[PDB]
Amino acid sequence: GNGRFLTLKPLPDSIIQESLEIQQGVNPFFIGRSEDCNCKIEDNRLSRVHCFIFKKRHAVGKSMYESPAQGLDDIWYCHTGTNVSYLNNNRMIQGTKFLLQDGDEIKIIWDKNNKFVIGFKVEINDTTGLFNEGLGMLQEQRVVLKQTAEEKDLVKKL
Amino acid sequence: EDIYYLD
Repeated sequence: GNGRFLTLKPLPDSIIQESLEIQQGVNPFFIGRSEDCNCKIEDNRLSRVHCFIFKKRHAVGKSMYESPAQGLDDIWYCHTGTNVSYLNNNRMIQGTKFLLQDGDEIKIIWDKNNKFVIGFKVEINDTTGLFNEGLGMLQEQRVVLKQTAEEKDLVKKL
Repeated sequence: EDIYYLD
């Protein structure tokens, strides 16, 4: 497991039923109808750079003792699609970032009328020196944040 | 085609 850290597995319940794994070294992982997206999702509704999972160095609030957390890396899910995505219970519009916890099932597209639903389960097998792995530590904070020029630049690579 | 919309 010197190449895979995170595992995004499209479930059978979704039009997709494959397993994609982000490499501890691949950051950010791009998702969208365009295979250019490190992750592959073919949904007529999905866009080229539908969304991407980006990794960042988790910063701690100092420590005048011996406590965990420290400074390591965290994986953020960055939605770039107009069709919006659903993560557990948090909405993310094209241009948002989100914390990805170990075993996080994210839905990129859900249509009731079409009965077609897409969702991937994030499973981290390897922890490339991750403060935890991505599920955070103490008081889970699952709130959607906005992206900046840094994020927009990442999608400008493919 | 950024004219999509979901319920």
